Amino acid sequence: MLEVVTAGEPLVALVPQEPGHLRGKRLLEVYVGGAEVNVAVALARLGVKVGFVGRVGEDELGAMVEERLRAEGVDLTHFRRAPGFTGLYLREYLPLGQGRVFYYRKGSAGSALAPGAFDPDYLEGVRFLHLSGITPALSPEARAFSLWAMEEAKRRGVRVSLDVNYRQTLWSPEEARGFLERALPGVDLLFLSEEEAELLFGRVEEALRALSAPEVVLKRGAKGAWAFVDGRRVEGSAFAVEAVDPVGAGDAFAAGYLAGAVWGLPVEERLRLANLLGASVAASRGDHEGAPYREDLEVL
Amino acid sequence: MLEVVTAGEPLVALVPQEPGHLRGKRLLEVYVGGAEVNVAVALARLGVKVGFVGRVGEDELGAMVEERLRAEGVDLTHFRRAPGFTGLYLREYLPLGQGRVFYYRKGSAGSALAPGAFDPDYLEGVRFLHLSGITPALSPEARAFSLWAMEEAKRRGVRVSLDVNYRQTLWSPEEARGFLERALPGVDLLFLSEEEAELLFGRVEEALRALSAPEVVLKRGAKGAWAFVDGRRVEGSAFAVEAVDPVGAGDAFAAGYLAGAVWGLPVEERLRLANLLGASVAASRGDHEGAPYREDLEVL
Amino acid sequence: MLEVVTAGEPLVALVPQEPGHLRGKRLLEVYVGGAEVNVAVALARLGVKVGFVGRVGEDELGAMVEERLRAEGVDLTHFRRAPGFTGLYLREYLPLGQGRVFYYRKGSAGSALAPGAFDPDYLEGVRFLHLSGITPALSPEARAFSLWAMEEAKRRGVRVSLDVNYRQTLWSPEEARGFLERALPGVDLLFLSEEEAELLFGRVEEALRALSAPEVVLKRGAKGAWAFVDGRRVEGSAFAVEAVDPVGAGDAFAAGYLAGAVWGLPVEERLRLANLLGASVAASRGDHEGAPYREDLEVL
Amino acid sequence: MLEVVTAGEPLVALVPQEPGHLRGKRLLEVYVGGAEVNVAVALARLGVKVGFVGRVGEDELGAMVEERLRAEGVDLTHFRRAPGFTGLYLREYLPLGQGRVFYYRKGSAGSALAPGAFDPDYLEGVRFLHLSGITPALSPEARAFSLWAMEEAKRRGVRVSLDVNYRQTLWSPEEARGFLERALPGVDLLFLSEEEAELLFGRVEEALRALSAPEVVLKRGAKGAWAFVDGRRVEGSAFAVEAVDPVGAGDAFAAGYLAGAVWGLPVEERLRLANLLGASVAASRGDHEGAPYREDLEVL
Amino acid sequence: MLEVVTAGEPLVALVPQEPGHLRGKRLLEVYVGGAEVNVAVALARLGVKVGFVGRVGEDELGAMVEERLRAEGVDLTHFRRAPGFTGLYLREYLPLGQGRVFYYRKGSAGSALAPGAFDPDYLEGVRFLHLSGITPALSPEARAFSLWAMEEAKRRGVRVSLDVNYRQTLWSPEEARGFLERALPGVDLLFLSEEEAELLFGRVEEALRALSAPEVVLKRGAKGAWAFVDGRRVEGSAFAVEAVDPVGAGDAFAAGYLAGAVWGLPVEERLRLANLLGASVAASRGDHEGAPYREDLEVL
Amino acid sequence: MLEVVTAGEPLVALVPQEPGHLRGKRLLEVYVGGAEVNVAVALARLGVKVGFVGRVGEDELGAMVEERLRAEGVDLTHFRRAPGFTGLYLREYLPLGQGRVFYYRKGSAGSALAPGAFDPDYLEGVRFLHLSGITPALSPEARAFSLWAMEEAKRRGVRVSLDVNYRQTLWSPEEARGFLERALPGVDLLFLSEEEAELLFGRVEEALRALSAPEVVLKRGAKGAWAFVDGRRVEGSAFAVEAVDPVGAGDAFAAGYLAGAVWGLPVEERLRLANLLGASVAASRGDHEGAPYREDLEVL
Ligand SMILES: Nc1ncnc2c1ncn2[C@@H]1O[C@H](COP(=O)(O)OP(=O)(O)OP(=O)(O)O)[C@@H](O)[C@H]1O
Ligand SMILES: Nc1ncnc2c1ncn2[C@@H]1O[C@H](COP(=O)(O)OP(=O)(O)OP(=O)(O)O)[C@@H](O)[C@H]1O
Ligand SMILES: Nc1ncnc2c1ncn2[C@@H]1O[C@H](COP(=O)(O)OP(=O)(O)OP(=O)(O)O)[C@@H](O)[C@H]1O
Ligand SMILES: Nc1ncnc2c1ncn2[C@@H]1O[C@H](COP(=O)(O)OP(=O)(O)OP(=O)(O)O)[C@@H](O)[C@H]1O
Ligand SMILES: Nc1ncnc2c1ncn2[C@@H]1O[C@H](COP(=O)(O)OP(=O)(O)OP(=O)(O)O)[C@@H](O)[C@H]1O
Ligand SMILES: Nc1ncnc2c1ncn2[C@@H]1O[C@H](COP(=O)(O)OP(=O)(O)OP(=O)(O)O)[C@@H](O)[C@H]1O
Repeated sequence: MLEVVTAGEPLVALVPQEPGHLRGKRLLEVYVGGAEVNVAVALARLGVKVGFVGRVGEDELGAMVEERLRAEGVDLTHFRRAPGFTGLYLREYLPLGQGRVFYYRKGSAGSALAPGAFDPDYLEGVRFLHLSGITPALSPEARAFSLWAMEEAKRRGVRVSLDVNYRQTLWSPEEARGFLERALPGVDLLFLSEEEAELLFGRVEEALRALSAPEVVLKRGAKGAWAFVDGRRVEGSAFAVEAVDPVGAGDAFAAGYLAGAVWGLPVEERLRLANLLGASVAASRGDHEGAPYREDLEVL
Repeated sequence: MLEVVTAGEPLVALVPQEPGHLRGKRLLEVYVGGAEVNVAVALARLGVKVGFVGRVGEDELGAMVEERLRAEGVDLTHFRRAPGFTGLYLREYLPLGQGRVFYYRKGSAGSALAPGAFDPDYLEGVRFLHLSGITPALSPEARAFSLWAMEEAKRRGVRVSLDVNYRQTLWSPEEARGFLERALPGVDLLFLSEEEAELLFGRVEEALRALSAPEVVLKRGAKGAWAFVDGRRVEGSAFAVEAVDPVGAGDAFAAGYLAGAVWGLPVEERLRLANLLGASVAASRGDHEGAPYREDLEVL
Repeated sequence: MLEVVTAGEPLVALVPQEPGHLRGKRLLEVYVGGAEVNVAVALARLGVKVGFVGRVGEDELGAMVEERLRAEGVDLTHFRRAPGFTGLYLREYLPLGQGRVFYYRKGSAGSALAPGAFDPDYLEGVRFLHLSGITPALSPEARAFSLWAMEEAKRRGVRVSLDVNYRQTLWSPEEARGFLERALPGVDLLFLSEEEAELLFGRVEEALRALSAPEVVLKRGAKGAWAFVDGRRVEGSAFAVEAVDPVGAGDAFAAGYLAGAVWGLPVEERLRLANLLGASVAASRGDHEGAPYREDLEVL
Repeated sequence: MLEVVTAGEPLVALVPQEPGHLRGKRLLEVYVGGAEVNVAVALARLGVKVGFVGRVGEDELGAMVEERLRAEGVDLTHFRRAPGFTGLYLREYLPLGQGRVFYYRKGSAGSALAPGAFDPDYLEGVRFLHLSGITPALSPEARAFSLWAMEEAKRRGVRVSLDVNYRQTLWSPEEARGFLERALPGVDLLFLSEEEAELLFGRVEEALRALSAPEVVLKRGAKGAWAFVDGRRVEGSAFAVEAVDPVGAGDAFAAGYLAGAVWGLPVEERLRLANLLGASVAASRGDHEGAPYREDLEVL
Repeated sequence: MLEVVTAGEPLVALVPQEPGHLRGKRLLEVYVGGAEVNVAVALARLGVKVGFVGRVGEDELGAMVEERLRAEGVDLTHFRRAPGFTGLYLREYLPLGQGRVFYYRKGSAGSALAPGAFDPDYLEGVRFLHLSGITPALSPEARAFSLWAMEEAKRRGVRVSLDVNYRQTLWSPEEARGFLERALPGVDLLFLSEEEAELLFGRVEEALRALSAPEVVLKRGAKGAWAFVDGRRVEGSAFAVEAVDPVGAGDAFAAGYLAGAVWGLPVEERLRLANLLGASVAASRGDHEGAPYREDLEVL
Repeated sequence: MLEVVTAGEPLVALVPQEPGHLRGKRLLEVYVGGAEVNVAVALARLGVKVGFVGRVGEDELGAMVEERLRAEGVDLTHFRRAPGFTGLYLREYLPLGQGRVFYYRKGSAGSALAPGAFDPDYLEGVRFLHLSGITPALSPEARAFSLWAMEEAKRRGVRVSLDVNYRQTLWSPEEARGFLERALPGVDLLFLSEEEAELLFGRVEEALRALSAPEVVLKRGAKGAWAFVDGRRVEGSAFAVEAVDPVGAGDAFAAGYLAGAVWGLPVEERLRLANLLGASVAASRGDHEGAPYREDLEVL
């Protein structure tokens, strides 16, 4: 019996070995990415029973994705390689921090996801259902799917977890607010970053009042992150580390909190766990390569 | 005063360090490809005054392409980085030789090429105009452009050189025949491989009769290649070498022939030069990394 | 419902990037090996329902093995990480071909295998049971297990497949003959190489007469391999390829044969399939990295 | 005439290129390790005349060890490749610091060392004899050897230097105390870490009183280290550096102090030198790759 | 119309992948260096129209240099591969910071530069002419050239920019002062480091009074750098970064200031820009690999 | 008691990882070369007591050379690091086989060698003295030294072994003939390749008549090599292998012959041994990395 179920579009990340403009690189590292994918693996590595819903192309990259998910022990009952191609993107980290990403995923097999992409009875007995704001922003079908998904979850007593994850590349602030404004009602746990709230509601303050969900978690980068549960405002501090490749850390952060929730842990321990995973991934290259295993926590 | 002018869509090649299925690779080599791009560089390296017409995206890969073309001394008077993205592809070489290519170029800035993409007075005094069958196969605009291009060349007394380079991925044998049957009249030099003729005209025989251009060159892989000039059938033998990454060899072959023609060399020396370039690139990784320089010929 | 079930000791292979004495290497490639492990994966890749029986240590290498087997879709119902360590070895390929292997497996968790290591009802409805002569050579428990295993298979109507795979390191020619002379009766399909037969029965002739099993397959290296079925002697030719890392090729060969048998294919096609897998793995580094997938055969 | 003589079991270290669980690595760095080996080379690099006593297997790894020791200018008068194998181990550094090591050395040629392993007249005129608590913990023979070694040294007026180096993997705290309690009398210089004293005598305090040797040096990690000589308690501060691969730093620390002693340097300069070497090795990968040369000190 | 013109000897830098004595490295990174070369590329990357005057050998390294300069968009109107060889050097970074460089450039094609090495009309309309104290120190011809160069610049209303860049390897402090004492009159902008002034004029104070040029810039390492313009003493602070490979940072620093000057920017913004480029190159390996592009500033 | 003594200039070889023009490489492999250095190591590896006479610079590369020679067990009684620099060179292997070497050795510490560079009583009881035609070609001092060296050997009853090893880069065919015509009298064993004899005496025939030494060995590349001893003409065949990096093979060949001679082996076995070493080094990268050890012969 699964505890958590996530869904979205898997992606392959192409990253240079060191900082510097892409144009000057001659070799690239291949990684398996995708917001929800990162969360899926992070959870699995911690022993949480998780399944991943999505599609990939019938190509080598799609296969690559499938192996990783399978190798990591993720439930792929409703995951499969379908006609089409698997999306990819190229990251670029500059000497002084400023990065830039180039996508090649439009019209991918994974961006198809529409209402009914999987059997609802899958969400039976499931603790949480996790989705990212990236999914609905991909297409009209994806947006519909997302809404549909969290509706069948609520109907089955499945808490809905959402990570805003606003992408300026996918949709405009209004389109994003338009969605949130519509989806918010079915959300139980909301993950939001400072910049996002700022970029969508002017200031972190308003955002919190507008997006008032049962449990909101405001990621403050290294400044830790706040947990707004029962009117209470718990604070959590990030782990002092040297940010290597900050990509995928927010997803890892989410996974740490969910695991904590799944295990019915105090808000203090849920935040602690979340910041731990976010730091590990942040201090490692790849999309989710730094994600720790249960055995690591046990030892720490 | 340019001698040769080529045009088409530039591409970035992602190739693994060694043979094996893509899905198992963790690092990939970045190369600048594109049929006519390979030809452009190969000719420049030999000291031939050549210009390249085309567009790339306003991204890092498009920039990368720009530098290589500029570094190699290709005239980019009508080349530029325009809005959009630069197409790329992923090659895969299997243990026993069978390869497989994955494209990510649909809707790229380079696939735009339409009639008038450049100033015709550019072709003034130019010896040859080189185009590949890949260009017209990309889009209705590109096909129109190609036709337009060789029309403005002919009217400027510029010989038209064409390398069939049939791609099953771009169009069907009939669509290809349909094009050739239409373009053939304006072609002065035609490059064709044995498989292509067989895949489009049943047998190498018919193809040669149907596609009877002033000068046809049939590439026979390692079996050399035949030159059909003045009813005469000159034969040329390939250089004994160990095929490393056969990609881009045909383009390199064409470039060697053209240089020979540009230099008014006998058919014997044109074929010799062509097979030399084809062998060099074949015996090296990347799309055109093996192309030799003038100084190499001088010494050899 | 499984079709094939194999068992033995999994191993991790440490191989240098290129030829040369080990003592001069500064970096080594990590691979998951083990005769029956190679066979298991090769079959899974071809779509054959296969399960793997064995143990590994509760360490990181044992975990690594577990993921690969799981990622590849092998049934690990009776496979698990138990106390102890996972065995490993170091290969060394010299400039002129002569290699040398260094083991670090004595007393490993995988060398434990004894009678009853798994539930016999696992072999219910299974087509074949595959074992290598390496297993019984490890310890008195392993030898007993092997005998026990093929006994429970025969009583379940499960054909027994064996690959002599004689290791001078594990036991003497007499000890090996002693085993075969004892096990032979329960064997249905026997895999044997020319050197082995010669090293154990003087000449390939005698060996074939002494080891007369229902179906014997004599691997002749590149000289193909002969299939002795119904008194008939079918011949098969190997695929012309450049041997990169010949390790694991024999295991891959067996897997190709079994798949052919499982699919009820003519001896012609069984040998064809077997030589195909052997060539692929031979032409690639690692213990079973070159094994092809079903989709590759379909296309070829 | 040698100044310092050390002895023990040499080891080969297999380390990943970056942090992360071993199970996910595909390439490993090969290094020559072994506590006493690290000290031997560190000393040699500083111009100190040092000899190394020990055995390795008659394999490629044993050979590798021999080259390094020879290349580094260590006296191998009583070092040799003997029948058997050379031990090795695999390190693993996790994203957030927690590491884990896996050994493959039980029954190695190096763990044989017993009383009389070398000619005592070797220690004639020698300044110090260095041994680690790892040696005696290997086997009953090794423990006997160790005791025997420091006895023949004392008899020849050779100061005995000992680095507790307690390994929970080799023996229990009591077995360790049992040894120390017996060996202590012949020790002249004792190296001990905070954790060790804590793990063996409850608190750093007791340990110091129980293990009261002429000169004790308490390594405090980055907190420097204290030198307890003539009732005096000199303090030394560590060099601000980014710990890369902390392995082998304690050995390097010891070597720096010994060199200082060998050169009859003030306790302030002995500590300074020791912390210097510990920092260098700490800030570099491998077991002793960071060890500085005399020319480096000269310049600093 | 060019804005800035620099000249000197190009060099190829051979650097190890990590810290440690050269003697122990088995692989080296190849980079294109040369003070003035670093400045040339840095400027070009920022969109400044710059030309480079110099020679390289008719070898592969000389060719390598030419490609980079061309690829980077530097004007090579008076740059060319001439008979002779291209100089190179080998860097070595030690664990605790202390480095050491080994040169192989004496008698190189680039060290030839003498009066009239290029057409003076080249400096027509040019904003600045940049030279390093390395050039004149190479040979009597180079020293003469340098003096000659800044004379034809002044005559054409071209401001002279000079980076002391004192090399103890090339000439003695007196020879250096002898030059400065003679060249100073024609200098408009002077770049000087703290150590240099100290090593040549006793204390930073004297140096500033002796070398009183219209605009002097004192590089203080990480302590930023001071700008002495109109009697005014503007201060600038360096960007907090982890010095990777500090080589080429001073050149990058100069380039940032020049660009700022070329763009007629306030002294505050000229210093800001300079410290920015110095930090980027400092935080990256190679001679000028970290140099940012205009697009980076635009974004920051 | 040494058996063989060789002398010359040591060199460091910089080689790319794969074929291709140098200008396109970003990483290079570092190797220790030098004709007589290759011979010295090859012999030491075979257990032959050999000493090496020469000098290197007081730099890191000179140190590197020193370690290898010491690590390999070569007697360096008359070898040392002296003021100056250690020479190096850059190799380049093209796709189709044609290579090209770039030197950086002129005026090196090793090119100093003059008469009396070492104590003649060193050659006491020594079997052979080996020198290459590269040594005398370096400078007038080196040529004098070489003559001097073989003179002191002859007077000590030490057979003189010489490998023409003609370098077009060092001196002209006449200068080489001039030397040989002068040195020949003191030569006992002469190593010569087909191209060399042809390039110096028109045809292999004349050369053999003119250079008639007690024992001449003509290397025929892969066509084996002929041994002209007692008027007898023994023939030897090369080992079928895939030439990787043919550099240093001739030196390795000489070493195999010498060892055979030193061991008083028949001409049949001397040639067999020689071709074996030549093949091994040919089939491996570096200057002498492929040289086998005694233990390899024993086993083979
Ligand atoms: N250096 C760091 N040290 C500790 N935790 C960090 C660090 N960097 C990021 N994190 C963790 O990651 C979470 C922040 O992630 P962030 O706000 O950057 O979203 P994101 O990572 O950019 O989203 P994505 O992963 O999709 O790119 C924080 O709340 C924090 O717990
Ligand atoms: N091993 C080889 N030795 C010598 N020449 C070769 C070799 N392989 C290819 N060539 C040269 O390349 C030309 C053949 O190229 P080919 O027929 O394979 O088209 P292609 O290379 O596949 O087209 P593309 O370069 O776009 O992939 C031949 O006519 C020949 O001159
Ligand atoms: N170069 C090759 N080309 C084609 N097939 C090959 C090649 N090398 C090996 N094989 C295949 O592998 C089988 C031979 O394997 P082999 O006799 O060498 O046992 P093995 O591979 O050494 O056993 P193991 O895999 O455990 O090391 C052959 O029968 C053949 O089909
Ligand atoms: N970051 C650091 N900076 C400076 N010195 C350090 C650093 N890390 C370790 N050291 C030096 O190493 C010595 C500490 O070593 P430590 O206590 O960690 O034993 P150890 O290194 O773990 O033993 P081993 O080398 O066998 O693993 C200290 O006393 C200190 O001088
Ligand atoms: N860690 C750093 N952070 C920020 N800026 C730095 C850093 N290191 C160097 N710089 C910049 O580089 C300039 C200093 O360079 P520096 O004084 O070291 O000359 P240099 O770099 O050694 O000369 P060269 O580049 O030829 O080796 C400073 O003024 C500063 O702006
Ligand atoms: N492929 C090969 N197979 C077997 N032996 C070879 C091979 N290549 C070279 N050799 C051996 O090397 C000797 C030939 O060396 P060669 O004539 O090429 O001089 P060289 O190697 O070029 O000199 P140097 O080593 O200084 O470059 C031959 O006589 C032969 O024994």
